[PDB]
Parts: sequence; C-alpha cells; structure tokens
Amino acid sequence: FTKSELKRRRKTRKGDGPWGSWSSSDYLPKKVIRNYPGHPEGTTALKFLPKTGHLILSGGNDHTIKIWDFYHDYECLRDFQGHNKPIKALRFTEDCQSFLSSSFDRSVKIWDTETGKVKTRLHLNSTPADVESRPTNPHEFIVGLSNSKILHYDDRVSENQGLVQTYDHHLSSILALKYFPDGSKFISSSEDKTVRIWENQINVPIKQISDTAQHSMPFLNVHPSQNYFCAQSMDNRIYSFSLKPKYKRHPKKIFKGHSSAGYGISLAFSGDGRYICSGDSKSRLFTWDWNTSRLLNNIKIPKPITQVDWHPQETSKVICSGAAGKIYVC
Amino acid sequence: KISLIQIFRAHLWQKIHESIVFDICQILDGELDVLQIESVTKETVHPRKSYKMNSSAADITMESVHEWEVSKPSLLHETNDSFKGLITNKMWFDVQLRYGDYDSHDISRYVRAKFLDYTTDNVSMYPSPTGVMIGIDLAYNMYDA
Amino acid sequence: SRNVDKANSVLVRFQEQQAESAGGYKDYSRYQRPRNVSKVKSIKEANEWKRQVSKEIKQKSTRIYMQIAELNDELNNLFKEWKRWQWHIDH
Amino acid sequence: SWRDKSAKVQVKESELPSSIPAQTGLTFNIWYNKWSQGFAGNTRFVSPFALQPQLHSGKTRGDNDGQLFFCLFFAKGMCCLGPKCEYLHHIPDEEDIGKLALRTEVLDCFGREKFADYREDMGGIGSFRKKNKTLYVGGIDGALNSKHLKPAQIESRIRFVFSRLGDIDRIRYVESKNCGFVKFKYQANAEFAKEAMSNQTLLLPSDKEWDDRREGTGLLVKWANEDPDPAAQKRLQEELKLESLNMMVHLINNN
Amino acid sequence: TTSHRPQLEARSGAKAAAYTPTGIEHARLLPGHTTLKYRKF
Amino acid sequence: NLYTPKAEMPPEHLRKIINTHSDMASKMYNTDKKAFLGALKYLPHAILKLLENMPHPWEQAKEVKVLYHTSGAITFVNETPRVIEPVYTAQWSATWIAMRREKRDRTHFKRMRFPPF
Amino acid sequence: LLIHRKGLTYLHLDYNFNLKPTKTLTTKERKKSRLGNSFHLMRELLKMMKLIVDTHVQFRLGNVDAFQLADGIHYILNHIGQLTGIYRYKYKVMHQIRACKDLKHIIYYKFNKNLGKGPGCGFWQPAWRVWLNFLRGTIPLLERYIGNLITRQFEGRSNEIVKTTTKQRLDAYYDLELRNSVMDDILEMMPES
Amino acid sequence: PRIKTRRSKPAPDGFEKIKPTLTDFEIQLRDAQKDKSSKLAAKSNEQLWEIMQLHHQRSRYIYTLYYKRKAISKDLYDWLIKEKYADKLLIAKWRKTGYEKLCCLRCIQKNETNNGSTCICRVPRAQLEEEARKKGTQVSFHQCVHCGCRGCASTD
Amino acid sequence: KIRERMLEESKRIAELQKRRELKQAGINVAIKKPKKKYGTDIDYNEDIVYEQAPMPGIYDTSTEDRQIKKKFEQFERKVNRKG
Amino acid sequence: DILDLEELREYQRRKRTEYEGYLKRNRLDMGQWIRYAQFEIEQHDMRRARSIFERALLVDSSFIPLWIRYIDAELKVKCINHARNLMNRAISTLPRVDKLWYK
Amino acid sequence: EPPPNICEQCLGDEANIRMTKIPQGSECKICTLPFTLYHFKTSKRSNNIIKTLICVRCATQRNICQCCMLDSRWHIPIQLRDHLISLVNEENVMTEEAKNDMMKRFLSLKNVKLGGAQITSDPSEADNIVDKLKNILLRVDISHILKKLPLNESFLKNPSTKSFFLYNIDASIPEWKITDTVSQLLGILSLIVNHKAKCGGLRFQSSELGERFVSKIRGVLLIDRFRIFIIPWSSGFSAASFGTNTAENIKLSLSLNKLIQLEL
Amino acid sequence: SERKAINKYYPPDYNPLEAEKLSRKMAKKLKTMNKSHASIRLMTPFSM
Ligand SMILES: O=P(O)(O)O[C@H]1[C@H](OP(=O)(O)O)[C@@H](OP(=O)(O)O)[C@H](OP(=O)(O)O)[C@@H](OP(=O)(O)O)[C@H]1OP(=O)(O)O
Ligand SMILES: [Zn+2]
Ligand SMILES: [Zn+2]
Ligand SMILES: [Zn+2]
Ligand SMILES: [Zn+2]
Ligand SMILES: [Zn+2]
Ligand SMILES: [Zn+2]
Repeated sequence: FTKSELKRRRKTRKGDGPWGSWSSSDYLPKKVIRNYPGHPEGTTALKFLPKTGHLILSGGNDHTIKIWDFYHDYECLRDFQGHNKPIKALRFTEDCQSFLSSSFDRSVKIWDTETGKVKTRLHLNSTPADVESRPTNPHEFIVGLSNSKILHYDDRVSENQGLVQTYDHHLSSILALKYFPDGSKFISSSEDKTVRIWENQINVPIKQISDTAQHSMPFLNVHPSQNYFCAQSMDNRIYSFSLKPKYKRHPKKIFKGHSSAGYGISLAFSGDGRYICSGDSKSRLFTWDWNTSRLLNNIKIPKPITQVDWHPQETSKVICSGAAGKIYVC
Repeated sequence: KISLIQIFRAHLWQKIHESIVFDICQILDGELDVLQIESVTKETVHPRKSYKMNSSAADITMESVHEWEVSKPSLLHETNDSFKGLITNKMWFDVQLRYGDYDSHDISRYVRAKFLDYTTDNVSMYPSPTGVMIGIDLAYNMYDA
Repeated sequence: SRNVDKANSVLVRFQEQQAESAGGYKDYSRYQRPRNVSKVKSIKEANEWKRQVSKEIKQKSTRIYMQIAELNDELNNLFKEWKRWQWHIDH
Repeated sequence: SWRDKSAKVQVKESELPSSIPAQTGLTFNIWYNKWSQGFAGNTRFVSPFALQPQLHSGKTRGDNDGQLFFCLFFAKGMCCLGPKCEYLHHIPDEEDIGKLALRTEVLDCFGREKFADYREDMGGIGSFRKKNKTLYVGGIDGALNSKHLKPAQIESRIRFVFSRLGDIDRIRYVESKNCGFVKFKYQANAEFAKEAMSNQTLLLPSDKEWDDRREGTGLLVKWANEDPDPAAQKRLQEELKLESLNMMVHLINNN
Repeated sequence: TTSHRPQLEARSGAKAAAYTPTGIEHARLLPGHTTLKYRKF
Repeated sequence: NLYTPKAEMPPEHLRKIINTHSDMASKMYNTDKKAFLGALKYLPHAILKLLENMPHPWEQAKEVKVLYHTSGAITFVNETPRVIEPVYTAQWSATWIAMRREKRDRTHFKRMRFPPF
Repeated sequence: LLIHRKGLTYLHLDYNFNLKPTKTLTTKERKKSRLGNSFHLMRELLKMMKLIVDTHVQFRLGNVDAFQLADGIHYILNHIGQLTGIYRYKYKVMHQIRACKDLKHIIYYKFNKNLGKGPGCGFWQPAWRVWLNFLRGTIPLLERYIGNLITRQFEGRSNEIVKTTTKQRLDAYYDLELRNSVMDDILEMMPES
Repeated sequence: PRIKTRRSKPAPDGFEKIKPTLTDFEIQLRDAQKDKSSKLAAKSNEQLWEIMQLHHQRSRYIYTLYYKRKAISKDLYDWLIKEKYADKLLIAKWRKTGYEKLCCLRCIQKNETNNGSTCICRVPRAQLEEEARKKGTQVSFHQCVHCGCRGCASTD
Repeated sequence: KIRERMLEESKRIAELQKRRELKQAGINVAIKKPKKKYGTDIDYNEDIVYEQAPMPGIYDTSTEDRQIKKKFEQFERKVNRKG
Repeated sequence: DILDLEELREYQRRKRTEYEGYLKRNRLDMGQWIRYAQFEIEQHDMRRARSIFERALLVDSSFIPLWIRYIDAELKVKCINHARNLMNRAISTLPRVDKLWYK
Repeated sequence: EPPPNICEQCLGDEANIRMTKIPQGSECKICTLPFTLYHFKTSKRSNNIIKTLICVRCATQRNICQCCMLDSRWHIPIQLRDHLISLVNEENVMTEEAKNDMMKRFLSLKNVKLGGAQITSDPSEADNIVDKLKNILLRVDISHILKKLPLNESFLKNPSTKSFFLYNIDASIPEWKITDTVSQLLGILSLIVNHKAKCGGLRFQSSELGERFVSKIRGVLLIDRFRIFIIPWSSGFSAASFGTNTAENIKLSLSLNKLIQLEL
Repeated sequence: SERKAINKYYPPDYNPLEAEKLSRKMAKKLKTMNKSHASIRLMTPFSM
C-alpha cells in the first residue's frame, strides 16, 4: 500500500480514534341500563367528576373530547375540538373547574371544564402517557413520558414553560402515575419492570418495588380506604400494595381471571370500598370482592373494554367503554 | 444469660419503655394549659429504639402555643438554672433505659453524657435543638433527667 | 430440646411467613390439610394438596403389608379424600 | 434464505429474565445460585421464549469468523447479541453438518462436550457412545395446559413444530403412554431441536388457553431409549449392516 | 458382642500408595534441620 | 524474553470491577467465585499492607499504589511507608503538642462510637 | 462465599463481621456448621480492619474532626480486647493486648501531665506498631490455616489419615502389638500350620 | 483525578479555559463506573472497554493541546500530570515513533502475553487482511479483549 | 437387628407383591433400585464389579466358552418365561 | 419365590451386595469367598464365578480347598480345558502339594 | 509419562502446532481420574479450541485418538469398528464399558487392550482384517376412512390438486427421502407419513407446484426401487386420515396391502 | 455456631411483637404444633 492509500483507508473507519470500526453496515352490578353515543372510532379514556359524579367526561379516537350528563337528559353538554391525535389520558383537577388532557400529538392541554378554554398548553419532545395533579393544589400537575422522564409543572410558573422539576430514576417509558389522596407523595410505573414512590418535588424515590418474576404494570389506582393502592400488571393479574410507610405488598390480594396483556386496561373501585372491577380484551367486564379477592361476576357487554370507572355515591353503578365506542352503564 | 432473659422474657424491656413513655405523655396532657403546650405527640418510634444503645430519637415531641424560655442543660434536681438564656417553640422528651452494674450506676452522669453526646452529632438525632432526656436504671432502680 | 420445637420456634415460623409472602414458598407438609375441599380455589394449591394425599397413601400402603383392618379403613378413607380433590379440580 | 439477511435480535438485554430462580427455600445461596433451607415447589416452568426459524435466522459474526457451533440461546429463542453473536443463528443444514463431521463424535452442535453415560433422567447433552438421533417428547399434557385434545391432533402439533427444526426420519405418537418420538436425519438436528423445544408449549395463538400459556410446565424433551419394537430392531440391524458395508469400501480403498 | 472385635490383619500400606497426596500443609512437615551433618571421614 | 514495567491502569477500571461483582448470581461468575475463595489465604497480607500505610494525623488523604486481581477478588496496597526518622519524630512531636493543646482547650471532647456504622 | 459453598445459609455474617445464626439450629446443623479457628481469626482481623477504615470514613464524611479521628484510632488499637474478641481463637494475642495496655499507661502519664482526665489522647503510633508486628507473624500461620481449609473445600479430605500414638490410644495399640507378637510366635512354632 | 486537598497547589492560568471539556470527561467516567448489572460476560467486558476508551480520550485531549497545538503552558501540563488528569506513561508512548496512536499500555506488555507477543490490535490492518486473503477468509479479529480497540497501528 | 431385618424384608415383599398385582392389572411398573448411601456407591448388577479374568493357559477354551454362553442365555430365557 | 427375570435381578443384587459387603469388611474368610462363588454358580453365571475364585486366590493363593473348589467347579460344568489351564497353574504355583498333582 | 495420542486429522496440516500442557488439569471422560490435559488450535486465528477429553491409558486401551475418540489407525468410531471386526471373526468381540465409577477407575488401570483394539493396534492384524473384508465385499373404523382416502379416483392431467395421497410406503423409507425425491422432480411441500399405516399425505404450497408434480411420473413414485404409489387427494387431509390409534393404523396398513396386491 | 450462642440474627424489618402475632396465627395450622402428645425419653419406673 502507498501512503496515500493508507490515508484514504484511515478515513473509511467509522470513528475518529482507535475504537473506530471497519465493519460493513451503514354492591354487586347485575345488568346494563343504558349506553351513550361515544367516539365512533373508539373511546380511550373516561372519568366521572371527582367529588360528585353528575357528569361523565370522555375522550378517545377522532381526536376529540366530550362531556355528558348522568341525569335528566343523558346528552352531551359540550365538545372540545383542540386535538390532532387520539386522546391518551384525561384527568379532572381536584377542584372541579378544570381538567387535564394529553394526546399522542406530544401536546398536554389543560381545559376549563365549564367554558372550554385552554388555560395553557405544553409541547413535548416525547409522547406523554399519563397526567396527574395534586389533591392539595389544582395549579400543580405532573406528566409521565416515553423517554423515561417525569416532568413536573405548576401553571402559575412561567420560567422554562413552568417545568419546576424533573425525575430521572427509570430506565424506560413511564406507563402510569398516581398521587396519594393526601397529595404529598406520588407513585409511578414504567416499561422498565419496576414501580417507585416519590416525595413531591424531590429527585429521589423513597421506595422501589421489584421482584425476580415481576411483569410491567401499565395502570395504577388507590383503594378508597387509602391504606392501600393497586395496579394492573401484564401477568393477567391485578396486584395490591400498602400505602402505609412500610410500602410492602399484601400477600393474598391477587386478582386473576381477566385477559389484560397487550392492552392498557383500567381498574376501578366501589365507593363503599368493598368491591373492585376491571375490563377485558374479549369484553368480559370482570368484578371481584375486595375483602377476600373472591370472584364476583363478569358481564358479556357488547371487543376490548379498556376503560372502566365507578361513581363516588351511586352504589352498584359502573361505566365502561373501549374500541366499540359506545359508553355502557350498569 | 438464661437468668436475665428469664427476667426480661416476653419483651419486658420494650414494655417498660412504652409504659413510661405513655405515663409521661399522659401526665403532660393533664398540664397542657399550665405549661402553654399546643400539642403533645407520642412518636411512632422504630421498635428497636428501646434497646438501641448507641443512637436515639424523640419519644414525645411537644409544641408551644407561644415560645418557651429555656435554660441551658441541667439535671432534674439542680435548682438555680435560669431560663433567660435561650428561646424555643419545640421540645422533645427522650426516655432511656439502662441496666447498670457496679462500675456504673450513677444514672445522672449517664443521662448527662448521653445528652451531650447525642445532641452534638454532625447529623441531628432529634426534631429540635432543645429537650430533656429522662433516664431509668433497671438494675439499681434509679431515675434522673 | 429436639428438631420439632426448634422448627416451631418464633423465628422459623416468621421466616416461613415471610417466605410465603415474599416468594410464594410454602412447604405444604408442615400444614394441616383442609378437611373440606371446596374452600380451596386455586388449581395450583388444590393440586398440591392432592399431591399431599398421594404421598400420604403411599406411606400408609407401605405399612399395610387390628393392623390390617384399621389401616385398610384409613386407606380407603384417604382414597375418598383423593376422589374429592380430583373432583374439585375437575369442577 | 437465511443468508440473505442479518440475524434479528430475539430479546433485548433489558428484557432478559433474572438469573435468580423461582423460590423453593428460605434463603438464596450466593454460591450455588439456588435456594437453601427447604425444598418445596416445582423447578420446571414454561419458557417465555420460542424460536421462530424463518423470522429469526440470519447471518452473524460466526459466519464471518468461520464458526462451527450454533447458538444455544438462538435455539432457546432468547439470544441477546443478534447479529453480533459469535455463534451461528440458523437451523443446522447438511453444509454445517459436514463442517461439524469431525467434532460431532465428542461434541454437541452447540459445542458442549458429550458424556460417557446418559443421565438416569435421559436428559442433558447425550452420550459419545450411542450417536442417538431420536428425541422422547413428554410432558405433553402440561405443554397444552391440560387441554383435552385428540391424539391425531397432538401428533399434528408435534409434526408442525419439530419439522421446522430439521430433516426428519420418523414421527410417532403413542396414545397409551401419551408421548411422542421424533427421529432426525442427522444427530445435530436432534441436538438442536431438543434445546429448541425443551420447556415449550404446544399451544397455538388460535387456542382459548393461549393467554395463560405460561402457568404450567412445558414440553419435556429428552433422548429416546432403544425402540423395543421388533420391526424397529430389525430395521436398526439392516441399517447397521448397510453402514458397515459402506465403511468396508473406505477401509479397502485406503489400504 | 460383634462391634467389638480383634485385629485379624492390619491395613496394608499398599492401599495408601495407590493414590496421590492432596496438598495439605502439615506443620510437622514444614522445613527444619535442612542440612545433613557428616562424619570426619 | 524482554521485560517492561507493569502498566498502571485507570482507577475507574478497578472501581468498576468491584462494582460489578456485587451480587454474582449469573453463571459467568463461577471462576470469579473460585478466585475469591482462593484469595482468602492472602487477606492477612493485604490487611498488613493496608494498615501499614495508614494515614498519619497530619495528612488528609493518602493516595497509595495498589495491586489488584482483574476478577476483583483482592486489592493489595503495593508500597512501603518509608520515612525520614528525624522528620518523622518532628512530625509526631508537633502532633503530640497539638493534641495536648487541644485536650486542654476543648471544653468537651466528644469521642466516637464503636462500631461507627 | 465460603459460608454459602458449605451450605450454611442459616448463618448470617454482618457488615461488621459478626457471625450470627438466623435460627435455632438442629444438632446436625450445629455439627455441620462448626467453623474453626482459621475462619474466625480471619473474620476478626477483618473486623479490626473494618473498625479502623470506618473511623477514617467518618473523618472523610466530615462527621468527626481530625482530633476525634486520632483519639478514635488510639481507642480502637487499645480496646481490641473489648471490640473484637480475637483472643477466643488465638489466646496468644493477649501479649499484644497487654503490650497495648502498658503502652497506654506510659503514654497517658506522659501525655496527661497537667491536663487531667478525659478523652483526647491520639498518639496511636506505638499500639499501631504492636498490631503490625503481630500481623507479621500471623501471615504465615493464617496462610497455612486458610490454605488447608480451602484445599479441603476444593480437593476434599485425604483418604488415609494415619492417627498417631497419643496417650488416649496407647493401651489399645499396646494390646494390638502384644496380640500380634503372641500370634506370630505360636503360629511359627506349631507343626501343623 | 487526584482529589483536591491541602496537599495540592492551585491550578495555573488556563485551566479554567479547558475545564468544561475535562468536566464532561469526568461526567462520562462517573456514568461508566456504576453497577449496570450486565448478565453476559461479553457485555460486561464491553463496559470496561468503555472506561479504557474514556481514559485514552482525555489523555489525548491534554496530549494534543500541549505537544501539538502548543496551546498549554508547561506549568499547566505539569499540573495536569501531577493531579493525574492525563496518563503520564501513555503520553510517553505517544511521543515515540511507531506508537503515535497507541490505545493503552497493556496492549504492548509483551511479558504477559501467552506467546510473548503484542496484542493483535497493534498489527496493521492491511497485514491481517492479506493474511486472511492468503488463507482465503475474512478477518476474524474485531475487538481485542483488553480494551476493545479495533486497531491502533500508526498507519491506521 | 433381627427385628429390623424382618421389617426390611416385609417392605421388600410389599414392593414385590404390589408390582405383581400391577403386572396382573397390566400396568408394568419397574422395581426401584436401592438409594446410594454415598456418591460412589456400587450397583453389583451393572458390572462384574472387580473382574479378574483367568490368566490364559496353553489349552484352547473357545468351544466350551461358546457352550457356556449358550447355557447362560438358555437359563435367562427360561427364568423369563417360567419364573 | 421368584416369578420374573427382573425379580431375579433384584434377588441377585441383594445377595451380591450382602456377600461383597462381608468380603469387603473381612476378606480373609475363605469359606465366605467359596460360598459366594457357589452362589454365582447357582446363577449359571460362570464369568462371575470365575472372577470370584480368582479374587479369592489373590487374597490367599496357598489355601488348597479353594483351588480344589475352583477346579471341581470348572469340571462340574464340563469346562475341561479351563480346568486343564487351572490345574497346570495350580501345580505350577504349588508343586510340592501332592493333592493338586493327584487331582 | 507417555506422550499424547492425537491423530493427524485433529492436528491439521500446518507445519507447526503450539500445544498447552496442564498436569492434572482435567478429569477423564471414561475413567473420572485426573490426567495431563493437552489443548491446541489448528492455527493461531482459528476460533475453536481442541482439547484431549480422555487420558492416554484409556486411549491406548481402546486404540483411539484422545481428541475425537475415533480409531487411531482406521479413523472410525468404536461401535462400527468392533462390529466390522465381528463380521470377520465368528466369535464376537465388543468394548465392554464400566457403568459403576469404581469399576471405571479399576478398569482403566489394567494394561490390557479391549474389544477390537488389539486387532487394530498392530499393522499385521489390521491389514489381515481389511484383506478379509475385501472378500466380504466381493461376496376397526377402516370401512369409514376408506371413503375419506381417495382410493376410488386416479392420477390425471385435468384436475387441479394441491394435495395427494401416498401408499405402498415401505417402512424402511425415511420421511426425508420422500420430500427429497419430490424436490428433485420439481427442481426446488408439507408431508405426513405414518409408517404404521404404510401410507401418507403430501400437501403443496400452491396449485402450480402440485400441477408441476403431477406433470412428472393411479401414479407411482420411486425411492430406491420401492414403488410408492400416488393418488390426487382433492379432499384435504390431516394426521387423523390414517387412524386415531396404533391398531387402526395397522388395520389400515393391512387393508391397503391387500388392495395393492389386488391392483398389481 | 456454638451451642451457647448469645445472639441470633433478626432481619432489619423484624418487629418482635408483630412477629409473635403472625407466628400465633400460623401456629393454629401447623401439624406438629397441634398433635396430641409430646415425645420424651424416660426410664421405666417399675418392673412391668
Ligand atoms: O484501665 P486503664 O488502662 O488504667 O485505663 C482506664 C481508662 O480506660 P478504660 O477502662 O478502657 O475506660 C482510661 O480511659 P480511656 O483509655 O478509655 O480513654 C483512663 O484514662 P483517662 O481518664 O482518660 O485519663 C484511666 O484513668 P487513669 O487511672 O488516670 O490512667 C483508667 O484507669 P483506671 O481504671 O485505673 O481509672
Ligand atoms: Zn446468538
Ligand atoms: Zn489498540
Ligand atoms: Zn489497548
Ligand atoms: Zn489491543
Ligand atoms: Zn481415563
Ligand atoms: Zn482425532
């Protein structure tokens, strides 16, 4: 080889040092009562108003959000047209005047509940997968993302688009978040096979949840007695954990029988505490007793029912929906 | 070993500590307005605390309605301690049990040393810079603070 | 003291409890078998109780070869129990 | 062909299963990587992973390095390294059997050293004395999650899955014993298919049971004993005589 | 009594010769008196 | 045939090796486990070398040359604490005077607790 | 790892090198787990080194200042007898402990002249020398001890342990040799063989 | 590097202008230190190769700045050597003919190789290529075990 | 000890008779070999345990060797079918 | 007693384990050796019987009833040439014993 | 201490081989006793590392290579070697291998060759064996499923059929030979054969492949002069076609046999 | 460990009072805690 040829050969290496490569490549529910005409292409999120459930909030495909009354007319009060992609999550702030919305457009928007006005809008570098807000403060919210970060925001803050803090101890996409009902601590789950509890506005997790056989947990919720919380693991079983400062799992509180895997199926609780519910990919609306994890029933409601929610005062009443679009009420 | 675990069988050490803590808390409740106390809180202390002999925490934590005038540290039966030095709104009571021996049964020296040691660590053991440590010697049946 | 009251010490029992909580481990031979089968809901744990009945009838049948009458009585009773376990997991 | 594409990464490094096995005792032994203080509960479990030969096969570093041996974890359907693997990511074929033909007497196609005696279990790598081409297929009830299935249906399942993994001489299913026997053309394909199908399910995505396939114990794939059938024995004697006569040609022509 | 027996033959040292040492360092086999004396002649 | 001196590695390399051998559950660590048990006979030597090089009261942070096995099994301090005897005597005499003065002046000398952790 | 290879997972080793059983042990467990003086000497030397290292760690965290560090090192080296328990497995270390006590006496009564009582004496160099010179002669002993132990772990135990004639075996071996002597004489003189 | 202490003298002028680059090298090494808990032996070796690369690269930064760009005073270079931001003895190799792009010192430690040879990464790539061609194969050498170097002959 | 021997033979005959019953029922269970007390323990049926063949003398033994082989295999078939 | 070949194998395992244990614990009981060899002749396994007689001779080659038993055992099963080799060996090792010559 | 016994086919063709000796480095695969391990590579840049698996005294006892356990004269495995010799000798010889570990240790130390080894360990005997070898080479629901089987119909040009029925399959035939001969005819295929049934079914990927198959010569297919007969099977088949149990398959085989004997 | 060991290892989370309460709940289900007799070694008190 000539020196010029050796010079050209050096330039072909994929890297500017010795490590550059030469490689080639370059109570009990019984029966359905009514159904609302939800999103024709499919409902992806549902929520009752938090303290009193007189209204049902809905979001799904067709890039739209809608709100329905639960009494006297059973009709949509108003729509919200400001999204370009399907709704991922919806969350009423703890003072009912506003709700948070996230979509696959990488945009998180907070809407005025009664007027339908965008209080503020956030544009993100990654797809948000959950939105949540403090029980003690309606102005404070949190956003989990696909890039394993958790962004923290207070809408009164203008600096850095209101980003008050960021959390980092997660090796993959965040899948769900939940505040404690006191709102001083919050919980988050990830694509990485672990869950963490965090002090609010502190970048250190106070506890880690891991086991040699733990599956990922795409949804998480709190039992109304608030001594315990719960999550829907991809093992086709739901699990429950203590909110007490030991934060350990409780052994016999396993909830099996439902086809969950590959879908973001929701889980919900009766307002009296004593009963719990989940969807299914083949439309069996499952229910269980919370006191002993005993099975209750399933209803073959008219397809994956990804969303379920239970009224804070209407005993034995529950709503569900999914890709079928229609929003069924028992 | 057999004789002393026979005496302290069925967790008697922790029982003694809990009962004395409750007794001091329950009599501080009866003087709450007298001493201008906003609240008396029995603390949820770690179970090994009663026999954690190299470290400590507050057993009772106590709030002020309006701030107290407190002395520099002094023994329970010293008389001339003057309150003008220092001011605080939070205080704690720490109950320490010991089992003495012939070399060491001066409980007053024990509480003084343990107080001045624990209150002057780089990392603070207690929820306030001011408080009282109470000591009980079980072998010799003595008390001081 | 003997092996039995060492194994039934508080520390060993607590470690058993922690192991059945933390990893699902349970040596079923330690524990009294349910008299009524229908109160058992998992197919896994019902089959494990069935295995306990199986090893019990094996050990009894090793001693069958008053003696024959009483052990035959207990043997067929345990076969009745085994039938009930098989029935339960089959329904 | 597998030669037309670079090998797929089967499982990501973060998706690999934990090394600590399921708990069967009170304390984890850091030396033995096993549980001590009691022994209760079964150690068998269904594999989370399965090979998909047309999808996962492809070229690797091993093809460029002149490698002989196949990837153990490719067969298990859980290779982390994909195209950066030193070992071959494809089903063994007559070319590679020919390349292995020297080492094959004492080594597995995975390059593992053979033993003198089989395990009492008849599991494991196999014997350098026997040159066995036949796999016993047990645990078929657990591989179907105890689903009731007709015998010819079971045979059709076994026929499908094992025929992806090599050229086959015979498959037979025995209803009374509830077990199958698969014989390959080459011992290398029997070696490969054993590790590929060990602890797997026979269930389909079409089955109603598919969403709980992980719960039981999978297929129990072992070396077969000698067939006691007299027809098979005289067939074995005939092929032994034929192999002997073919070898006489080589000895005579060399000397 | 049959556990309690006399010695009919002693164990042969030929058995110990049949396999190799296993590397245990005994204290009495450490070096010592490492030089031989010799007589005047 | 030919000799060259032992290469000195980055300290982060050793630090990483000690970090990775935390749990050792994988099959890749069998040979490392055996090396760990074989290292056990050389621990009193390593303990002597460590304590021999202990920092004296007048120095904050003593950097020491070390020899370590690439399995992470054991780390020896590979140096001798050579000192100039009249200087060492003067250093310890200054330390002696300072400690005397501090015991005099410090109103309350708070001793450590043992074990510290 | 040595504990776990021997299967003694029912014993736990603290991070301050105390060995404690996790449960009340069976007699077979007690016999099987009866670790010897080699392990224990190794463990207690690690414990001593751990104490020293932990004081330096406390200094470097800023929790105690330099004078407290000096006094702490001096206290450890003087109070090995109370902190470490190493005498239980090698009682000849009492010479080191006694030497440290004597050194403490002479050091204190040079140091505390016109100062009075209380902690603060950090002149730890003599006791430090005592323990280093102990480690000098402890290295070959523990190397032999631990080597034989680990050799037993990997290679196993020798098949052909020849018991010596100690005074517990003296009478039995006398009987065996006398019996063989009588038998040799009588079987030689008998005509019929 | 060596931790700042009363033992150490303050940095000469110009250390502030190079500090951002050194701090990012520090950041990368702090990340690389940690127990990522790799399961495989191969990927565990790759993580040590990362550290060796970072060590090389920071030493190359200081080396090029002082010896080639001449943007650095002798005092500042001596300070960086003394506080061990840079590998003294590897820089000493880069000054020699035929070693201008050496990866690390272990790869030329002949007295510990099985055959008494250097590491294979010091062979020029053309020589390995023509040996492989004469044998009739591709080149089997990708990365050497010591540091992951893919070839550091000065021609390459 | 004789009581223990009685109990051991009782358990052996238990296994034997159970195996015979199951053989009459057409489910052919194999007899369980004894458990090895130590890892190197011997099964004396698998090998002639320490075979010391007779040293070959001047006389040819071949004809009576094949006769003995005939006798042994005849006995084996006989015990298989007649018991 | 024994109805099946597998049952014969069980019986033979038990008896062989018994005899081998006793001859391990005390090899010098020549009568025990002789009756173990007799057991294997009863099993018609002449290879095992020959091996046991050979091992017994290795324990003690001077004991004349053991030689006579082995020779007679070979002759009883019509193995005349084996017996011829054996007797020639017998006189070759013990030429001064009249009984072997007469046999 | 004897030298290693390694064959030329293990060592390769390079002029020089570096080899690493390790005393007591390995435990022998045959006898479990420790031995001096040798290991080498055929060239410096070959990526597979070859090692002695058996000790030298086990290897000389068997007359085999320590690295591949083929016969060190004839380069064939022990079973085939002892079988070959036992065709030339009337009185059989075979390598009797110990099963108990103490017998494995015991057997390895006696210095006597085993099986066919002595007959191959000197040139005179081995040459005599091959000279003699040259002389050797010089010298019940059947009544239902028989309407599911296509036996009433024939091999034809016009009907497009993707599936076929195979019968008169000799049990000697492996499945792969059938697939291979169809592959030869098509110039390249799901096959079921039940050998207890002596029949089977063949299913093609698409109709043009089946049409190309029927384009080449009820029909017949040849496997080493076994005349497999073939019929187009328009009704799709599965494994159930040949019977649900072993007895049904055997009964079907006898039925097909008498049908073949009528057809011939 | 020796016969006369002073200390046993307790896990860091071990509360003795909760442990005893849990072990009491467990004791009602263990076989050998509920069998009707205790095995003992004794001498025959009289000729029988
Ligand atoms: O038993 P000793 O070796 O003699 O040492 C005893 C103490 O050690 P410990 O028993 O371990 O506590 C020691 O304190 P420490 O070394 O712990 O700091 C005291 O020194 P100082 O008060 O600080 O000056 C001694 O007082 P003097 O008598 O003035 O030397 C005391 O002696 P005593 O037992 O006769 O009273
Ligand atoms: Zn791979
Ligand atoms: Zn390099
Ligand atoms: Zn390098
Ligand atoms: Zn290199
Ligand atoms: Zn061998
Ligand atoms: Zn070879």
